[PDB]
Amino acid sequence: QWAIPVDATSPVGDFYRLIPQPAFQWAFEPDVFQKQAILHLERHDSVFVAAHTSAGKTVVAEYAIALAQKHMTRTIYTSPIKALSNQKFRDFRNTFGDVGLLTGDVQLHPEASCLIMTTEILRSMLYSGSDVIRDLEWVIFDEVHYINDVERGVVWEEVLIMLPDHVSIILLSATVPNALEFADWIGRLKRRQIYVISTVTRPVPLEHYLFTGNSSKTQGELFLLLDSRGAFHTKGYYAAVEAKKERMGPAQDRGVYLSLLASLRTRAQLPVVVFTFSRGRCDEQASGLTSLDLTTSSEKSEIHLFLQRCLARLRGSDRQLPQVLHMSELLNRGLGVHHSGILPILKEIVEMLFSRGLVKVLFATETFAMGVNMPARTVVFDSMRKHDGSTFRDLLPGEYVQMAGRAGRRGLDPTGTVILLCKGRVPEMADLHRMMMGKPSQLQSQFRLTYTMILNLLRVDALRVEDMMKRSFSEFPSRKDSKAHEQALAELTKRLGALEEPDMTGQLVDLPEYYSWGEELTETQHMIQRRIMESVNGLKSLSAGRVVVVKNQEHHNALGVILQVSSNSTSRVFTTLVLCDKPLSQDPQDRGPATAEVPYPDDLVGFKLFLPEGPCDHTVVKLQPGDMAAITTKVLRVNGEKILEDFSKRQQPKFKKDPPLAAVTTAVQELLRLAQAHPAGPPTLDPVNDLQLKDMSVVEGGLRARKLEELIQGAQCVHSPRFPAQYLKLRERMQIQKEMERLRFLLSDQSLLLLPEYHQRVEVLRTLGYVDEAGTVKLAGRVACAMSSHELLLTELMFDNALSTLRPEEIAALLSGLVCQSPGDAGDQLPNTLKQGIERVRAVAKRIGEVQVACGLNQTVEEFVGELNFGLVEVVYEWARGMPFSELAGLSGTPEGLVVRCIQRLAEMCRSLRGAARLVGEPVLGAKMETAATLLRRDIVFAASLYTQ
RNA sequence: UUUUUUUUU
Repeated sequence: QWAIPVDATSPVGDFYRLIPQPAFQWAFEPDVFQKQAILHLERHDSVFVAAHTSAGKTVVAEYAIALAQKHMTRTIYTSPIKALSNQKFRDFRNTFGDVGLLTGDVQLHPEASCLIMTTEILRSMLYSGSDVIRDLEWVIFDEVHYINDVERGVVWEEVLIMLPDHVSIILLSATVPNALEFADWIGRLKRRQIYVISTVTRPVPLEHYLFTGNSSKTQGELFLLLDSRGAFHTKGYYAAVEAKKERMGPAQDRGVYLSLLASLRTRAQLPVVVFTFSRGRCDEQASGLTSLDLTTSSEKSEIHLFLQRCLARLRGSDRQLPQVLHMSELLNRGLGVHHSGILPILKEIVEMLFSRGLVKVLFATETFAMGVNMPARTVVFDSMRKHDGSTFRDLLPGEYVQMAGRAGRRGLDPTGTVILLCKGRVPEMADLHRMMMGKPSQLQSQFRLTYTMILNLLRVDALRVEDMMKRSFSEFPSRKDSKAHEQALAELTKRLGALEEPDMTGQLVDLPEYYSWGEELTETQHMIQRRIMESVNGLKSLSAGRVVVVKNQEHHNALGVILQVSSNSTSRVFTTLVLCDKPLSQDPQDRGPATAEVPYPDDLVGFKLFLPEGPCDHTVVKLQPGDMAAITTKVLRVNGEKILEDFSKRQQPKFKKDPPLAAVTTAVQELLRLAQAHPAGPPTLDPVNDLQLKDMSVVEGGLRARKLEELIQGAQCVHSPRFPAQYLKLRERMQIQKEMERLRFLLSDQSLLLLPEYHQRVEVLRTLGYVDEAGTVKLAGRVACAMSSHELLLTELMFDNALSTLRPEEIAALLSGLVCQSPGDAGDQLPNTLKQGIERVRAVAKRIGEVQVACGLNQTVEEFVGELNFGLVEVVYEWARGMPFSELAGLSGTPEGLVVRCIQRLAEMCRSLRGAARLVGEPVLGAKMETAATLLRRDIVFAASLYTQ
């Protein structure tokens, strides 16, 4: 089975009869699904929790560590966000003993038994041994719905395969629908059974209101469009639209926010989290608001004392700059901002002052929605559309669920209200329906090949790269029933030894090739037949007065004339009068499966016109497009309406004995004479030479058919006495051979979709000097292995003598072009040396893109070289001399958070280069970069975290 | 006009 879907609610009745000494004891009672998850964690199973609220999963995520600390063993807790894995660090150090943390720069206590890591580091310490993996029991994958990401979903699937069998896995999730085809994949990729627990109905449910502006001075009206019972209320939506109708940027929005906070302050719904969707819009209304003073005296005193004790670590001028003062003023009134263009010390101050209720309004953004939990009372949105990938799209359902989920608090309020704040135009409830309710999202797999995996797998001998592709989740549906495919192959290989070898010497010489001619020609006509009904020109021909040949299990190439064409052009049902033999029977028991009709030449040229052996009766059948063998050229102007008013009238069981109508008799006699008048079927309405079409495929098909008919009309096998038996036996073996071939291909190695891209990348890799022939890593490959990003470009640049001959205060500016991810530009007040190094680096990028595009890869040289985005070179060059921050702030118009982030991101390459400069043997760039690194990190750019020390 | 991660030796 490999995946056990344990029932969420039914099984557990006795949680304390067994397990009477829980490894951890809370201050309240764990509910049913957490009881079941702990019940399965007791027996050393591997649960897959899928819950809503972040505080329901960490009861398991710390009971597993209480068990880990009880046994002296070790556990690795992995979270994707670098800032989310610090408050967890604080809570695990406060709750019990030693918990080490490892991130891009922090290495706090790398010897504990709760190392907290980002998965991109565990993927880096799986390629080597690292001697920690010998001691694990549990690996708590925290947020496992980042597989659906496009730029990091490959890490979780590179990790989940290489993990050995003895290491148990815990997968916390966010209630995705398709949990049973993923836990089954992990269950049968390893050989352990996996239990799935999924919950709904988070406590303290939430009412989704809608606030539309009116009488912005005091009046606030809230319309209910969703309730505690899931019932959609359209009445509120309608009320909103009329409310917008009677009335029919910053000065109005200020009154909108003062009306919202005026109707909110009258009640106790104070701790309100506004979600804005752009940092300029986020700080604009916070600047323009400018008078609330929502804070009393004692909380003002506590805020002031706390804020100076926390800020007084850093030096003097560094605590007096515009943002710090402005933010302190806002906090003094009780207002905060939490966007991504602010210093991390202020994101941290706002979050640590929001978890104790000393701030009342937060103009947060999605980073607060993901990186922390800290539940608040009332969440208010600000818009419906965001700008993700330059398409300025509408917000999709999965996100909304999370922010709405952090609306209710736990036992400090009855429920939680989520207020949407549509202001510009009507809410357009139609898309609100599928966004605000809807199955959250499936679980995809964004697997792709990078150079790092290829190098770190060629480096090792016992692992092959196609192994990783076969074990990949994007191959799971294909490779699901692999044991059944191989068993079918192995049990039909036995069957192959069975059939006798026939003798074709003489009259049977061309029997196999003839066989081939029979199938393909037939297939061709069907393709041509498809090219007949799919055409718009057939759609003009398809009308009353059309005779067709009908071919299905009931009618065997019986000639019919269509009475009418259905008005519904989707399901083409044709009421058509077709001649058939008068039924000389009423009992289905004499009818049985008969001999498989061998194709004779008389059967393979056109359609053998059936001549009824009995009297010429009629039927009127409701025909499909696929049941008609041919569209005949004849135009019989018969009037369908009277024939319908006669057949449908007569088809009363009581009216089966009506006298025939003249139109029916005339149609039957004319059809019968036409049946006699063509020896094997009249010519069809030619697709090209009669319908005036120009598709090449139909012309090749028609000429191939003509050549095959001429060839088939001379076969010698048709005259042999034992033609049918040997022939049918050959048919059976040929089908078995074809299905075996397809079966082996599906089990073969060419099935992998990305294999040609693997070959092309390997070839381009070997064209540079990184891998010898027959796939053995060379020295440049081993250099490019241990690199963070852009390994190829960095190692090629390092090996060449471009950078070697520059100043240490200039190499930082040269490397600043790889990291900024910001709108870029050139400079004016720059030395000459930087100004020629930029063309050299860009020329190297052009060379790399030209060797990339000259191998088979599809990435144009311009799109590859456009990743090089200089424009922080001057700022980093001035910063890495001793120049203080204020001049940097003045210099140019970019928010000082996206600059400080770039500076640590640069200090992590002038530290990931210590590993390659010490391995190639070039100790003078190492001795310049180990200076250029210690001269760049001195102050609030690299200020230590608050809840770290 | 979003967010975003890549230890040690």
